[PDB]
This record gives sequence, C-alpha cells and structure tokens, in this order.
Amino acid sequence: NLNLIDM
Amino acid sequence: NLNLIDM
Amino acid sequence: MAMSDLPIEFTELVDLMSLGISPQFLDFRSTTFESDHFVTVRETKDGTNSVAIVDLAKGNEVTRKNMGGDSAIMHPSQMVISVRANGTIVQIFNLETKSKLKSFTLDEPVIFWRWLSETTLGFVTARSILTSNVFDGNVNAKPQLLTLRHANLNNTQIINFVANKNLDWFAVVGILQENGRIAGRIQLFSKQRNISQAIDGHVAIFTNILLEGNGSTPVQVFVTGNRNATTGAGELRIIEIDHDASLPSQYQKETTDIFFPPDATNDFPIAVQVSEKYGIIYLLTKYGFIHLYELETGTNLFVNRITAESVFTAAPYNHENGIACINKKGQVLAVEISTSQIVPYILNKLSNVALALIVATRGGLPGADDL
Repeated sequence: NLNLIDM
Repeated sequence: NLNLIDM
Repeated sequence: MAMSDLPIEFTELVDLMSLGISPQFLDFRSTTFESDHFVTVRETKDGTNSVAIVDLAKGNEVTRKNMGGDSAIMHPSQMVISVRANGTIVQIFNLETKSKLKSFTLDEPVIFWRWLSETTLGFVTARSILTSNVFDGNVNAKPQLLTLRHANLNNTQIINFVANKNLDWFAVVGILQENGRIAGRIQLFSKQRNISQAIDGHVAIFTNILLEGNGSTPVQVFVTGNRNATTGAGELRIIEIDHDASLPSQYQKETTDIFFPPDATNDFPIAVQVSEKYGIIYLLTKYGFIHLYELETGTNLFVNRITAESVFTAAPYNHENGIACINKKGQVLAVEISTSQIVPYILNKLSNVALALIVATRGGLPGADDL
C-alpha cells in the first residue's frame, strides 16, 4: 500500500 | 438497572 | 503593538476557580472540553464522585450531579453527557429528556474518547479504535470497530481523535517521552481504503477550503503540527486528501515553520483548530503561545502569548471560527480573528497585498477595497 499522504 | 448518573 | 491593532480578539470566557472548582481537578483527565459550549469537571470528595457542568453558552450556569463513573464529557452542542466507569461501563444520557441514549459494558476498556461530529462519538481502547452513532436509537448497541491501533501509538498517551465531516478519514494522536522531550505520534486512517499511516505529529485536524476555479465545492485538507524531539524543529503541514478529479483546482501541499523561542525547549503544539469560513489555522502550544496561519498558503500571520500557565485542553470556539483552551489556573480563554483588523494587519504590518486579498476575498472582510 502507498502512503495515504505525502508525509 | 445501574445508572452512573443521578438524574 | 497597540491593542486596537491586534489581528485577534481575546476573551476570558470564565474563570473556573471563581465558580468554586478546586484546582486539584484542573487536569486533562478531570476537566474535559469538547466544544466552547461546556466544560465538565469531575470532582471527588470524601470518596464520592460528582460532575460540575459549566454552560459557557448560558452565562456559565453550573449543573452539578452525583455520578458513579470516573470520566465524563458533554456533547458539542446538546445537553447530552457521556459517563464511563473504569473504562468498561458506559452510559450516555440526555439530561433534558432524562433518557438513556446508550448503555453497554465493554470487555476491552475505553482509555480515551472524543466527539468526532454532532452524531458520532469516538473511542480508543488499548488495541482498537471504535465509533458510536450515539443518536441511532439502539441503546444497547456497542461501538463499531473502525480499525486496530497502529504499533506507532504503542506506549503513547492518547490525547486526541479527529475526523473529517464525511466520517471516512480519521486521526488518532498520542504522545510519549523521547530524548527528554515530548514526541507526538499520529495514526491516520482512510476508511474507504481501509489503510492506516503512521506519521509524526502532536496535533491534527481535517478541514475544507474553497479554491479559485472550484465554484462552491470545497477541497479537503489535513492539517498537522509537529515538534521534532531530537532537533527541536517545529513544522506545520497542510496536505490535500481525496482530491475530486472533477474539480479544476488542487491544493498544493504547504509546509511552514512553527517558531519556538530559545527558552521554550520543552514546549510543543497542544491544539490546532481551523476556521473554514475565514481560512485561518489556530495552533496553540502547551506553554500558551498562539500561532495563526492562513489556510490557503500556510503563511504564518501572527504569534503571541495568550497564557503563561500551561494549557491542558482545547476545543473549537464560536461555531468553529476560533479556538478556546483551559489553562492550569482554570481560565477558559478564547481567540478568534478580528474581522475589522485582520486585513489591515496583513496589509500594513506584514506588507503582503496578495495575502490580504486572499483573506479579504475568502472571508468577505473589510480593508481591501482600494487594492
């Protein structure tokens, strides 16, 4: 799974 | 029933 | 700066110690604050618990009741109290109609709770995150599992649980000691994707912004503030979630420094609230500093000290247009922008015409007619 957000 | 608050 | 030129309005809503509240109950566990409508103080006297409900919307009227539980919160707007005993027995009552809305006993104790919306109460256990539709009419229905807690929140004190208006994005915040400082950890969860992400942060909130091109349809952003426990570096971040591909304008990620003065080594962010209407972020530190940021750009507008005594809790103020907090001396303090001075302040003190236009246009505020 990708990050939900760029952080 | 138990009542947690005395109404 | 002269008081008439401040870009904020400051108000002491009440001094709790003037109502006869003892300072031994002024702490995060005992004096709870879900909204600027009410403060609930759990008192113990000679072995017997009671609750004092302070109605900030009704001249600080105090309603006192004996109770058998040891933790209590009020609803954001209604005279609905939620009481738990030792994390397991939970009862929620409408104090007006006298009626019991929820009554159940949990096998796994609730260790933190917070209203997520006007309809939904959030619960965090040692292992799990749950929500209850408190007003669904099924009194004995237990909270529904949302997701398991992420391991990054292990060994934290849970201090907040927030959601978006759609109730499909969520954040749980915990703090722990690290490197002689307080570090913040956040579990972000997308219900639609059934995925969590662990991030560093002390504060979090979901909000909405109307951008040029997007008509009256808002885009959603997640706002978070952090102070790195190793470096001491403070950072606010604002990031889009769930971009609607039908809308022409997207929210470009913004990052801004959170200023900490040299002698504030052990300070960190304790709360963040947002005015959707005006596009203003209010970030409060534990030591009592307020920081304002504009939502579209992330620009830091203003920093000031609202209290010298430490803040232990905070909530939205004035229909979520500002922020309120409670300090260790029992003062309930509120900040919102001055609608008459904010644009002149940006124009004259910050000398930022573009930003003045943004704020004036979004909020319909005076001071920008000659630009």
